[PDB]
This record gives sequence, structure tokens and C-alpha cells, in this order.
Amino acid sequence: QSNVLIIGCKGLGVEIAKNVCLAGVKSVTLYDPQPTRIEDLSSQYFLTEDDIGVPRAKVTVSKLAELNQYVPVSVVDELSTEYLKNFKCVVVTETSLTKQLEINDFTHKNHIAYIAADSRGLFGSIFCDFGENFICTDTDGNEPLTGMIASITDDGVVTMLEETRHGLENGDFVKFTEVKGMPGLNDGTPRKVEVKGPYTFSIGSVKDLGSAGYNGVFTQVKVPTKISFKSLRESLKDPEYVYPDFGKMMRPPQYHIAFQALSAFADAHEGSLPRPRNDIDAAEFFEFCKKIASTLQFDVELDEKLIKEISYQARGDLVAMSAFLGGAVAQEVLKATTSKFYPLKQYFYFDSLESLPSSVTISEETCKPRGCRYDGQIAVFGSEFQEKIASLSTFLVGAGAIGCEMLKNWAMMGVATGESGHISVTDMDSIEKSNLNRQFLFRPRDVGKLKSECASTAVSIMNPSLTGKITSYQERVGPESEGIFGDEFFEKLSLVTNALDNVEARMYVDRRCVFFEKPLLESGTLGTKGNTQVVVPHLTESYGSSQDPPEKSFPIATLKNFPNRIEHTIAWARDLFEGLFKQPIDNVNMYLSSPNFLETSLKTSSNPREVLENIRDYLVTEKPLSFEECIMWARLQFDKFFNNNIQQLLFNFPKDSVTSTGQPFWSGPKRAPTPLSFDIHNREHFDFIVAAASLYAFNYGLKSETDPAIYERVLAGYNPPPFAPKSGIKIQVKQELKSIADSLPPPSSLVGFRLTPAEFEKDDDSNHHIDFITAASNLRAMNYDITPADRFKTKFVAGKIVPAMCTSTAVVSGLVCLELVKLVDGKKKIEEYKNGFFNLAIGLFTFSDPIASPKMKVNGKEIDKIWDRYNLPDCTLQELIDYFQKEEGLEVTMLSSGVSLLYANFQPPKKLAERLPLKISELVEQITKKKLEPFRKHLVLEICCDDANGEDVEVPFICIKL
Ligand SMILES: CCCCCCCCCCNCCSSCc1ccc(Cl)cc1
Ligand SMILES: *SCCNCCCCCCCCCC
Repeated sequence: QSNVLIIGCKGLGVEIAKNVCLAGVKSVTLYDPQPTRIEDLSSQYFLTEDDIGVPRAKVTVSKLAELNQYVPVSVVDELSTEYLKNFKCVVVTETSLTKQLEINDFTHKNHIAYIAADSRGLFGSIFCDFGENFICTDTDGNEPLTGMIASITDDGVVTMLEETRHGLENGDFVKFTEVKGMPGLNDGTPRKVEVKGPYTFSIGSVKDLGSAGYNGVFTQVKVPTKISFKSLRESLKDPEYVYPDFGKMMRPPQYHIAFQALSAFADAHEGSLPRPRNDIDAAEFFEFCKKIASTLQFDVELDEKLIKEISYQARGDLVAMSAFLGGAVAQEVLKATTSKFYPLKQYFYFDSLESLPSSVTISEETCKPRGCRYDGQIAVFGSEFQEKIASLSTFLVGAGAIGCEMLKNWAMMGVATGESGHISVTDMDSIEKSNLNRQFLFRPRDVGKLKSECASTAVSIMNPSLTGKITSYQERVGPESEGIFGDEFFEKLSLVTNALDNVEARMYVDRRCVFFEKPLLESGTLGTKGNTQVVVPHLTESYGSSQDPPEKSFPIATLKNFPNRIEHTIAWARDLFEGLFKQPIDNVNMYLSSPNFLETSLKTSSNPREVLENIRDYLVTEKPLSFEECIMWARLQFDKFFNNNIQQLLFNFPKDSVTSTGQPFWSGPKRAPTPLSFDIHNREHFDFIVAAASLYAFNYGLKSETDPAIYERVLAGYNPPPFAPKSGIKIQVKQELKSIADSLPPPSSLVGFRLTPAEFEKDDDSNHHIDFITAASNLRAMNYDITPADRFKTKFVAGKIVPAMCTSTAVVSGLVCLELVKLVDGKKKIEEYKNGFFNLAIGLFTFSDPIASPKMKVNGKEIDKIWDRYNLPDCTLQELIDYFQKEEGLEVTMLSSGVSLLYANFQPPKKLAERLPLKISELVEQITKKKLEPFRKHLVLEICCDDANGEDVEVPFICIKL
């Protein structure tokens, strides 16, 4: 029931739609009849050069529909007030405050979620209004608390075990399962929680259940709270702020007025905003602020220098601001459509004003439109800075979720467009088939190809000026000379951006950027949480670190055919849940809704035949009348995934077949499976039937029986279709669609009839979801002889394998690029850089200054313990000693390359005379008896020094540039 309308298809609106489609709402409808201008290609990556003139919504819908095949996207050319009732949430962008009041006054009374967002230069605002009765089922990002119990006392004190999870509140509810000693406590009815200590909590007197209870598990049941939102009209007078930065606490009240005057200016100028850095327009703009500050009886004192800056940047359109605001706003849409997180309440006024360049001229003349696709960025940073961007040489590590967002941001900014510019992208991974509907740049035609290579191509279409400027690799940023990114590669670079969660890559990328003194931008995400890190040479610390810890991933052939751990069966069970009770239901509902679904699915779907077979199987062939046919369907699924597929697997590879070597095929990570025969009196087998049949009946809206006498009756006369393993099946280690379409009932014959999709939810123990995943996982584990896991461990493992969220991924990419322009400006003051952290689930945002690098003094001069070093050519050993004595006032006492002692000042001339005239590279090759590798272009030396008085002075390492 989560229909989303999005008003406005500029840079901001197209980012929100991208994330909302990739997040997977019911449907998205766009509204933007305005013709495409040239200045919209500053942040609108779905508009090309020869799309100028056409309405922005019509050109962008075909690119949105290609994102997620289970999210129908449509366009409206007209907008009615009553038409808004077709949507659970309404997002408004690029709209005057006049129309916002007209829209919000309706949505607030009809209980329609309202979000208004605007990207205006380096300034932005987000307003949320979810009605005055909005119910939220989860007020924090935390999953419901679970853990094992030590004991429960008769007074009601529950002492928690080694787990001691985090963290309980008062008024929460917990339910108990398998707590021995108190039988009636495991019924399922929750109990109130009063926390006594960090390991205990009280549930009330349980003396009516037993003297002492032991063991068991507790699961928190979160009580839904209600949140009263004020309308835009009444919050315009009394605004409630959410602060993105407590250091800019005095700025939201200024921003609240400036954005209102920003619309009062558009009313007086045919909807146009003030001109870039225009003093005449900003003078008129300040006056508007002065009027609105008086009528709203605001006690604030107008920061004229700050407010006028909003006018100077009014018509700026930065892709970084669209990524940051767009990801956050899309997360608010999901809060409105799932009721699962705490919304922004209600005003989120934001700036990244420190990103404003200072090494170039910012004026009317510099920020004047040029007629190109970068006008929206030039309107803020100026024309001279645009060439600084265009000549950048960047190195992006990783082409997954964050890397693709990063490349998108670089293509809209003109990075590496100019003469000396170049982009280098690397990622060893390839594109697979499972996650295609969650990928931004990847489509079904790219399966098997390299992520980095396809990402470069998709970005070169967003900005054709990047063709030939991007070089794609399939390499890890790894060991030293083996590289294969050597000294020549890193010295050309302007900066490095790390978009991988890999711990290996982070270590090397950090270490390499320190040695070559190149700026580093780092980013990572973990669910709703994310953080950004900027490393500036000769300024900040090289690590910052304390990002969120990473997560794992599994090979395709391991999950599908050769599992050997219980975590493999759980992922396989979670994906199965999606294929039986989710994706086919979505295909059916779209076929009954979108009239052009037949041709839309051919271009978008990864498996257009399975889409059509889903519609046929679920609408006619296997549509159940009663729950008794749901049990027969569930019984058929048992053979289909725990018997027929295993017979097929043993058919292609028998239990005792051999490889090319002659060794058994089933050995090591490959465990020999065994098909299951259905035992109705086996707990795992029966728990699957109940869970699958009840979930199948859920899709069709049928009453799920739980009487084992009904199951026993149906399963006795179950006649399966005779299965025999097929030959010529590959197991990994057009008009035919009209034929299936002729087997589909006409959409007109099924008006109003819909199927209810199953949205996976671990926190409700009554929806049979975890029951299904536990049973399907344990049954597959029984196939391959793997130790099964109870529903507690299964629920735990399933919670830690959720994919990266596109909302978090967008927000970091925007934060990284808002710190990118600071690096290009060459900012040298550490207070102007920001390390970000956020948690979209609670509307928390944090911007902290980077820590300075630690310093020390050598002969009264300050040096950088991290970034300073002695750069010497491949001179002789004697010449190196002379340099430190004559030019540094230091007597070198120990010289080494790694652990190899190259020189010590006490060595007799029997050792030194043969080595002092040697070049360092010749001295190194002689000591440890090894030839220098061909692309070993530098030599790192450690050195111990004494001053003039014989005391040891700590000095940096040496870099021999050979
Ligand atoms: C109840 C039905 C309501 C019907 C409303 C129909 C609106 C269609 C357009 C007609 N003129 C309204 C202009 S508002 S857009 C503000 C804006 C646009 C462009 C730029 Cl650059 C800046 C700002
Ligand atoms: S004063 C020069 C510093 N060398 C002595 C400190 C002990 C070094 C041990 C670790 C260095 C190995 C290089 C990887």
C-alpha cells in the first residue's frame, strides 16, 4: 500500500526516486512537465544533451523503471488535489512555498505523509509531516533485543547470560521461549520490563508460575508509539528543528527565514531564483528576509553575511547536495511507508558552507552561466574552479554500491573532463544476477562483466565528456611492487577515494596515500549508519578510523549447490522466501496493474520467462481455493527444494564421481548431499509445511489452519508429479513469451483482485517468516549433513546479512564529494574539513573536525610525525651521511632498510670502505642478497640520528627516489 508520488524531477527529485525505487516501494509516480534545460545536467544523471526540450519526467521515467523490475514507475502530466489520496507519501521539490501550503493543508487532513526538500547551493532543507496520528513501530535503529537467560527468580528478576545485549528501556515488552522451570511463561504473551541493572530486569511477580526458572530466551517486543506532526502552515510559525550540527546551532532559525524569502523572491521574478553571486538580487533577497522575520515575530538577529550567501547560491545545483539530501529524504519516505524508524521532526536545515572555495575568485563574473552542463555547479564554485575540477586525476577503489554513486557524482561535476584529467577505477568483482534490482548502474545485460568496466560505461553515458578519460581495472590495491599500481601511477594522482569495506584494501590504500602524500577520502556504510573520513597530507591523522566494521559475502555456487556451513543454508532460505512469497506476487500485481507490463518486463526483467511463469503459476495453474490446496502446494515445495533438486545434483555429480585429477568430487568444501523423504512426524519437515502453506495462504488471503489433523489428511492422498532428473542441465561450480502470455488471464477479467506480497520481517514471531527460514535452512542442512540451528541462532544470522542500503550509500557519496571540493580548493586549515557520521534511523548527523597529525621538533623546527620524510636521490652512502651532517646537523648512527642493517656509525672501516662509495640501491642489493624488483621505484630507509651533543633525536624515515 506504499505508493509514492514525487513532485519535481531535477537533481534532487531524481535521486529520491532512484533510492525509493531501489528500496522497493509499491509504485512511484513522477510529476515534472517542465522542459529540460541545459543547467539541469549538473545533477540530473538521467537527462542527456539531446533530451533538452522534452519534459523532465517523461525522459527520466524509462531510466527509473530500469532500476527495479518490481517497482512500477509512471508519469502524471496533470495534478489533482484528490489524486493525492492514491499515495501513502507525497514528496515535494522545486516548488514555491505557496503551492506547498496548498498541498500540505490537504495531505495533513487526509493523513497523507508529506515531505518537502530543496537543494539550494550548499544549503538544504527537509520538512516532514506524517500526520498527527502517525504510528512508528521502531523508534531506534536497533533490532529487537534478544539473548539467552541464566535464571528467573520468583520476584521477577531475569538475569541475562554472557550475551548481555544492548540495550533495554522501561516500558518495553519481552516474550520468553523454552524457559524451563516456569511452564506458563513461554505462552507468547509479552510482559512489561523494568531494568534493575546492566544484566537484569524485572517482569513482575512470577510466583504464580514457579519458584525458580532457568535457561531460555527472551525477545523484545517493541510497543508502537504515536507521533503528532504539525502541518506546514502551523509549523511555519513554531518550527521544531533537528540539528545536523550542534556547532551550527544558531543557523537553522536563519535558514528557516531565508528559504521562505527564497520563495518570496521567486514570486516576484516569474519563479526565477536570484542570480549567482548577484549583489542586486541578494540586496532584494535580504529585504524579503527582513519582512518575513518581522511578520513571523521571530526574535532572531539576521546574520547578513550568512543569509546573503543563500542568495548568491540560490540557483546552485550540486550533485553532492542532491546525493546527501536525496538519500536522507528517501529514508524518510521509507519511514512513512513502513512506519519503521523515527522520522525527522520536523525541520532539517543543513549547510556545507565550508565547502565554498577560497583559492579562486567567486563573483558575478566567475559564477555566470556559460551554457554548458556544469552551470548549476559553476553557479557556486565559479568558472576557474570548474577547470580545477576538470583537470583532476582521481583513483576510485571499488565499484560496488558506494563506488557507483561516487562515479555518478564525478560525472555530474566534470571530474577529469579537462586536458590533464583522468579517472582510474578498480574492482576485482564482477556483476552477478541476484542483486540486479538493487544496483544503480548495473542492468541484466551486464551480468558476468566487470563491475568497474560497466560502471565506467554507464557513467560515460551520463556524461559523454568522460569517454576515454576513465580506465577500468580488475585488480586489488595490494602489495608494494607487485601492485600493480606503482609509484608512477600514484604520483600522477590528485586524490584517492576508497569505496570498499575490505579491511585488506583499507590498510594498503591508507599506507600508500601516506607515502605518496595524496589526499584520501574514505567512506563506509552499515545499514542506516555510515561515516566519512577525509585524510589531508601534512595536516590530519592518516587513519581517523573507527568506521563501522564490515560484513561478509558468499559465492553463488556455494549457496545454490555446495553449502558447508549453517550460514549458507540460512542465506539460501532467505532468498527462497523472497522467490516464493514476494517476487512472484509483485510480478502478478504489476501484470494486473500496469497495462504496458508485458513489454516493460521484456526490457527490464533479468529473467522475463520466469516472470511470465510466475504470473501463470500464481494466477491460474496453482491458485488455491482453500487452505487444503495451500498444504498441497507446500508439500510440493518440500520435494522441489529438499528432494528433487538434490536428486538432480547427485545426477550431474554422483556421490563417487571424480575430478580431472582423479580425486573424489565430494570432498572438502563440497559435502555429499542426500535427498529427504517427507516424514510427517518429523519436526523439521512438518514445521516447513505449516510455514509454507500459511505463507502461501497469506498471499491469497486465506485462513491458515493449524490443526495437525487437517495436514495429516491432505498429505496422505498427495500425488506428486513423477520427477526424474533431467539431462543436460548446467550446474555452476521472443514469440515464445506470447505463448506463455496466451496462458495468462486478461487483466480486465481480474479487476480489484490483488495478491498480498510478503515483506520479510524478523521482529514478528507470528507471521511464520522466521519459522519458514529456520525450517528451510535446517532441512537443507539435513541434506548436506550440517548441524542445524534453532530459531534463535537462525534469526541472528539472518539479521547480519542484510544488504547495503541505497539511502546510506547516497548520503556518504554526497558527504565525500562535499569534502572533495575542499581538497580541490587546497584548504590548509583543519577546521574547514569535516569527518561525518550519521544514523538515518534516528535522524542523527554528526560533523567533527579531523584530528591534527602529531608533531615533534628537530632542531627547533616542527615536523610531521606522519607526513614528513627525507626525500633523497639514489646517492652514495657517504653522500647520504654528509647530507645529514652538513644540511641537517645530524650524525646518522643507524641506517636500515626494513630489518636489514645498512650502516652503523661504529662499524670499522673494514666494513665501511667497501660500502661508503656504493649507491644506496647498490648497498641494499648487496646486504640482504636480493635484486631489486623491476618496478621498485623507491626505497624506504629507517634512520637513527644524534645531534651535536651525542643524544639521540627522533627523525622521520628516508625515501630514496631511485
Ligand atoms: C489543485 C491543482 C493545482 C494545479 C497546479 C498546476 C501547476 C502547473 C504549472 C502552472 N504554474 C504554476 C507554477 S508552480 S512551480 C515553481 C517553480 C517552477 C520552476 C522554477 Cl525554475 C522555479 C519554481
Ligand atoms: S631509530 C630507527 C627505528 N628502528 C628501530 C626501531 C625498531 C624497529 C622494528 C620495526 C621496524 C620494521 C620495519 C617494518
